[PDB]
Amino acid sequence: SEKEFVEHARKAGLVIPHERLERPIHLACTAGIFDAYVPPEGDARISSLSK
Amino acid sequence: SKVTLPPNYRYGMSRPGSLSDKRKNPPGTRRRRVPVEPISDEDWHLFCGDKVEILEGKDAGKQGKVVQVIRQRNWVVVEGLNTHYRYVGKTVDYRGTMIPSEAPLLHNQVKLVDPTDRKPTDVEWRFTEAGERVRVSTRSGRIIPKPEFPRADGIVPETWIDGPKDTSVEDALEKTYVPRLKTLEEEVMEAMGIQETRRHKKVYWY
Amino acid sequence: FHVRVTLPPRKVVDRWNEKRAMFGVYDNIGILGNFEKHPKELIKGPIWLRGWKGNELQRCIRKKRMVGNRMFIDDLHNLNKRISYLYKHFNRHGKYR
Amino acid sequence: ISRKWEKKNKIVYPPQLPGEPRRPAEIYHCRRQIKYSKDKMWYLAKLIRGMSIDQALAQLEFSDKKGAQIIKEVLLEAQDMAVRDHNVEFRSNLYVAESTSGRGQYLKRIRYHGRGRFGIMEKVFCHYFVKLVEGPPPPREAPKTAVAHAREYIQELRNRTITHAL
Amino acid sequence: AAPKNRRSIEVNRCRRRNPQKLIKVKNNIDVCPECGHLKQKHILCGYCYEKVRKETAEIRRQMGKQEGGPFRAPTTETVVLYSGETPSEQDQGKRIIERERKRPSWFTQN
RNA sequence: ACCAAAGCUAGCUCAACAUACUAAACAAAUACAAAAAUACACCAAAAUAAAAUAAAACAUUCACCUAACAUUAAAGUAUAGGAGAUAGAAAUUUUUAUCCUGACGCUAUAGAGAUAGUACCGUAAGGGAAAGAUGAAAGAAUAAAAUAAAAGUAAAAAAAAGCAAAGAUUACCCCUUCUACCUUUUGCAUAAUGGUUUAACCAGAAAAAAUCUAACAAAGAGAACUUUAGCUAGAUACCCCGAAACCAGACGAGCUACCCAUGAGCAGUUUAAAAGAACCAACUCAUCUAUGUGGCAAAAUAGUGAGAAGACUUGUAGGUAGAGGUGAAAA
RNA sequence: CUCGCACACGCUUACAUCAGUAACUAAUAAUAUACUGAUAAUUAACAACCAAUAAACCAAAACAACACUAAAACGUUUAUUAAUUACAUUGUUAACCCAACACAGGAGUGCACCAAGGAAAGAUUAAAAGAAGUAAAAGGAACUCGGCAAACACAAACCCCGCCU
RNA sequence: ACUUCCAAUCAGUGAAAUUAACCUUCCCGUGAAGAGGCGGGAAUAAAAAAAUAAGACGAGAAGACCCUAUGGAGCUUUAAUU
Ligand SMILES: [K+]
Ligand SMILES: [K+]
Ligand SMILES: [K+]
Ligand SMILES: [K+]
Ligand SMILES: [K+]
Ligand SMILES: [K+]
Ligand SMILES: [K+]
Ligand SMILES: [K+]
Ligand SMILES: [K+]
Ligand SMILES: [Mg+2]
Ligand SMILES: [Mg+2]
Ligand SMILES: [Mg+2]
Ligand SMILES: [Mg+2]
Ligand SMILES: [Mg+2]
Ligand SMILES: [Mg+2]
Ligand SMILES: [Mg+2]
Ligand SMILES: [Mg+2]
Ligand SMILES: [Mg+2]
Ligand SMILES: [Mg+2]
Ligand SMILES: [Mg+2]
Ligand SMILES: [Mg+2]
Ligand SMILES: [Mg+2]
Ligand SMILES: [Mg+2]
Ligand SMILES: [Mg+2]
Ligand SMILES: [Mg+2]
Ligand SMILES: [Mg+2]
Ligand SMILES: [Mg+2]
Ligand SMILES: [Mg+2]
Ligand SMILES: [Mg+2]
Ligand SMILES: [Mg+2]
Ligand SMILES: [Mg+2]
Ligand SMILES: [Mg+2]
Ligand SMILES: [Mg+2]
Ligand SMILES: [Mg+2]
Ligand SMILES: [Mg+2]
Ligand SMILES: [Mg+2]
Ligand SMILES: [Mg+2]
Ligand SMILES: [Mg+2]
Ligand SMILES: [Mg+2]
Ligand SMILES: [Mg+2]
Ligand SMILES: [Mg+2]
Ligand SMILES: [Mg+2]
Ligand SMILES: [Mg+2]
Ligand SMILES: [Mg+2]
Ligand SMILES: [Mg+2]
Ligand SMILES: [Mg+2]
Ligand SMILES: [Mg+2]
Ligand SMILES: [Mg+2]
Ligand SMILES: [Mg+2]
Ligand SMILES: [Mg+2]
Ligand SMILES: [Mg+2]
Ligand SMILES: [Mg+2]
Ligand SMILES: [Mg+2]
Ligand SMILES: [Mg+2]
Ligand SMILES: [Mg+2]
Ligand SMILES: [Mg+2]
Ligand SMILES: [Mg+2]
Ligand SMILES: [Mg+2]
Ligand SMILES: [Mg+2]
Ligand SMILES: [Mg+2]
Ligand SMILES: [Mg+2]
Ligand SMILES: [Mg+2]
Ligand SMILES: [Mg+2]
Ligand SMILES: [Mg+2]
Ligand SMILES: [Mg+2]
Ligand SMILES: [Mg+2]
Ligand SMILES: [Mg+2]
Ligand SMILES: [Mg+2]
Ligand SMILES: [Mg+2]
Ligand SMILES: [Mg+2]
Ligand SMILES: [Mg+2]
Ligand SMILES: [Mg+2]
Ligand SMILES: [Mg+2]
Ligand SMILES: [Mg+2]
Ligand SMILES: [Mg+2]
Ligand SMILES: [Mg+2]
Ligand SMILES: [Zn+2]
Repeated sequence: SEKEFVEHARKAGLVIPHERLERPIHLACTAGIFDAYVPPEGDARISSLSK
Repeated sequence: SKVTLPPNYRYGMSRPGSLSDKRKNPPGTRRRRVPVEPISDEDWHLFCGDKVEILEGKDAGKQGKVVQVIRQRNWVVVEGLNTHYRYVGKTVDYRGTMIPSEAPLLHNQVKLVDPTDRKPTDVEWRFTEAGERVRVSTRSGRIIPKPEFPRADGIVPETWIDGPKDTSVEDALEKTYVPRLKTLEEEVMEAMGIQETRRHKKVYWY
Repeated sequence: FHVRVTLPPRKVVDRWNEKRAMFGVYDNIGILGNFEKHPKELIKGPIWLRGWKGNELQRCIRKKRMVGNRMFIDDLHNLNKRISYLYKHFNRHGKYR
Repeated sequence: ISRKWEKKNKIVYPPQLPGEPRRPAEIYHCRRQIKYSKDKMWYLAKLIRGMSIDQALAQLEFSDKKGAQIIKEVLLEAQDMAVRDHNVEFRSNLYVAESTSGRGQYLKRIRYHGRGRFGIMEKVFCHYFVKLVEGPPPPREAPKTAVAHAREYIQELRNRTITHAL
Repeated sequence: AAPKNRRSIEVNRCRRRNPQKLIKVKNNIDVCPECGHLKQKHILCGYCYEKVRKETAEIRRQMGKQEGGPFRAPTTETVVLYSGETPSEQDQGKRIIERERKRPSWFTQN
């Protein structure tokens, strides 16, 4: 009679396990953009001019 | 502290006492035993921190640095070469920080790289006339130094500042032992002037 | 009656290993060796079954005679019960009699 | 266990050539391990077959069964998937094409009677399966009329052939 | 008594699916004119009544603080006034209940 | 479409060799009521094993059954037996060392009981289980691959008539023809027995004489024996489940029978009375009837009853143990 | 509507604070004394542990004055010794224990019968049959094995077998 | 006659003995000697809920009665052996 259910899935995160990684995570590329270029507002009309 | 493990256990690049390991392997389960070819401690020539070349996989002929070695299952993990991509930050309404993860490799797919010619070469341990065990290559015949790697603590003894409860190097190495034939009990009693006159009676042991 | 759904890895048996190639080499040692060793002196196995054959009763009796004093307590008891049951069954039971 | 209803939403059909009839949408949703019983849940599932989603929710709104609230949650969350995950506009243009109830995993207990006797108690769990299809509900079939019965009977008398003839 | 034989599933299906034992549909469901939710014709709207009940509890909760004792009850009529209102001449001589929120639309002053 | 299905490891079995045989751990506490540092002691012991069974009963007897030092023969011979069942030697003979050790043994209802003598059921001796499955990586769970195949249900309730099927038919029925299956019997559709259905597991075993095939043949067999066509070798053989019982050794008087210690209860009322007197509670027994009968209860609830200062109830703890204990005899 | 507080024996954190209950436990829901996780707790004056030898002593407990038969638990003093030295160790929770259950059963003593402790009905309809309770015309055992049961009755007498408790 | 617990409808949780397969009628006759199934005739749209217990030789316990078994045991003695 003493039989019960298993396998309840949950995602728990703590600071301690993240700081105990023996090998630090290696990132191939940076996350954000360092500086966003600001084009002038006239590019919609300059594009029709070649020189 | 040492954590006891079951007689049959599976290793998956996670330390036994981690929450990730407990989530993967609940204490009430046990899985199939994988076949691992026995390598004695004197035959394991792959350490952490030395450049190695990957033979088989999606990337072939590339070289990288070993960061982690799993001695139980005979695994060597290169630094971001045999990589698969996973997600780390997960919540209800947001996912991101796509971080590549490196899959394990066996010893047969990894051969040590000689410093000079930068090619894979078989390595055999040899005993030189200086009494030191130095790995020796087969083709080039050049010895390969040990891969000095920083410890897991992350503290370099070269750059260190003594705290309030840290003993100086001079006092640690200072010698004050005078080897006489009196126990620690006798020395302290006469050092502080504790004087005792009477003596114990006869006590029977059985 | 459910059968497996995946083909098992086929056993690649080599007919020419050391065991099969040299199998039964010195079976005629007596015939072609001036009759110095009977072929029963090549059998490897139990002490009481080297060059001997019998039914279940004669085998248990023979085992008790030779290696009986070297057996364990529990094994010595189980052998005695096996002898008694076979003795009663073979003699006091059956159809042809 | 078996989980095939969830994987039916991952089927990707090839693109349709122009001029072909528009393919109606199909949404598959289910809930697993409901505390309600298998047989009791069936009567609710039989109720809402063939009805549009809006009137299906209206009928289950006032039903006193404990499973009425459970099914209504399933339909509401399945409707959100249809309008967001799929390109189904007109969230009122869905009809319950198929609904059924399956059995889950039971828990066995001991039920006492007296005189030292006992009986095995089965904790009951059931699943609910619903499929929503875009479009107006199909029209329910009317009973055969007097002319239909006469037409079949005369046709039956005309199919007769000489048995064991030649 | 004990059953003589096992009932076949063919017989069980006929009994378990008879039209009497099936759930009957309801044809008296209507939309509430005020809030647009669902209600039956002969039953008050669940959403509208719940709107009233929450407000009634707040009014009664204010009355409790105005009579500390458990056996203190007014001997006169009661009038409830919201923010931005003052008692009328006909409302004088009665206990006053003050509520900070603006007077609700459904509630009508006399 | 649910419930389910599939996997091959964990380990085990039988030997061989073999050191020579109560492992691992013992800082402290462990035979006061074990794991509680510390006070004038007592300490210890043996008496042939019996019976279930076979003799178709059963009394003499009944292999192995504690202690043999083996193998090839003498031999199932001499002998011992209600001379019945069956029991059964010796004199005298034979045996060349070490390696060649592994598997025509099992693969999660198998193999040890074992993931384990742990959960759990017993006061105690004792009994004793079920339970694992992804991948190279789950530090690839908006995760992936695989059968979608047992009974049971859903998709899809049913339409006169019959061991449920067959002959058929343009057509599912309608028509015609047929007394379920095993066991047990002179004879069973029998209203004689057993089975809800599914998966796994579960029951014929021995070589004296013989027949078939072959080697060699007045001789055969790799010693020991048989021989007036015989000797040697191979092949062909004889089940499973179940009693009431019988004997030996352990563990049980925390329930109950009786007794030895040490304690604790009996209010009111009636009488010179604490009189195995009287009325009636607490308290202790359980007369009669009704509910209950898988029940609240493996002996109870409701009403009603008998005793209630005694040969009375009751707590703690100790004593008597199965050829017995105990008993105001009900075996 | 009324078995309430405490100790002994037993059970062994099931108690307390906070949070969670999709599911497991409660034979249902709310929910949490009973299910899950974290944290916390019972402090000795009460109770356990708590001297030996020799000698004197016939004289009951029952309001004990004094007696009965069944002859009765209950010690003081003198002498010889006894480490003499703040604070030792241990039991302190609970809605609980024995009965397979959160069982209408079994369970010792002190003091109250309450100032304390608790809820017979989940929501309806008001059929039969069944169980429990109240009332009844005229008759009052005509019922039935028997006046079993029930009753506004609560009495009188004979016989058989055992004397009686 | 009237109340309460049952009861019937609604909501929640949800057990037991039992079960060869059943598409599971009546009558007379037959028959291992008492037929839902055989034979001769009758009756016959299909299902649900609530009731009464004639039959299914109903369910429960490998009949306690009786006999058999070269099957046991308790008791008694003028059985046999001791
Ligand atoms: K035989
Ligand atoms: K019978
Ligand atoms: K029989
Ligand atoms: K049978
Ligand atoms: K005792
Ligand atoms: K009870
Ligand atoms: K407890
Ligand atoms: K009479
Ligand atoms: K009947
Ligand atoms: Mg019980
Ligand atoms: Mg069952
Ligand atoms: Mg069931
Ligand atoms: Mg005999
Ligand atoms: Mg016999
Ligand atoms: Mg004997
Ligand atoms: Mg003689
Ligand atoms: Mg096993
Ligand atoms: Mg198997
Ligand atoms: Mg199936
Ligand atoms: Mg027919
Ligand atoms: Mg017949
Ligand atoms: Mg007969
Ligand atoms: Mg016969
Ligand atoms: Mg039958
Ligand atoms: Mg019979
Ligand atoms: Mg049967
Ligand atoms: Mg022969
Ligand atoms: Mg005997
Ligand atoms: Mg005995
Ligand atoms: Mg006792
Ligand atoms: Mg009195
Ligand atoms: Mg008296
Ligand atoms: Mg009573
Ligand atoms: Mg009563
Ligand atoms: Mg009464
Ligand atoms: Mg009395
Ligand atoms: Mg009396
Ligand atoms: Mg004893
Ligand atoms: Mg006796
Ligand atoms: Mg007595
Ligand atoms: Mg008598
Ligand atoms: Mg008698
Ligand atoms: Mg307990
Ligand atoms: Mg409750
Ligand atoms: Mg809470
Ligand atoms: Mg808790
Ligand atoms: Mg119960
Ligand atoms: Mg109640
Ligand atoms: Mg109720
Ligand atoms: Mg009635
Ligand atoms: Mg009355
Ligand atoms: Mg009257
Ligand atoms: Mg009369
Ligand atoms: Mg009469
Ligand atoms: Mg009588
Ligand atoms: Mg009476
Ligand atoms: Mg008389
Ligand atoms: Mg008497
Ligand atoms: Mg007399
Ligand atoms: Mg119900
Ligand atoms: Mg019918
Ligand atoms: Mg008849
Ligand atoms: Mg007929
Ligand atoms: Mg007929
Ligand atoms: Mg009913
Ligand atoms: Mg009925
Ligand atoms: Mg029949
Ligand atoms: Mg009958
Ligand atoms: Mg019967
Ligand atoms: Mg019988
Ligand atoms: Mg008799
Ligand atoms: Mg006879
Ligand atoms: Mg006999
Ligand atoms: Mg006998
Ligand atoms: Mg006896
Ligand atoms: Mg005599
Ligand atoms: Zn409204």
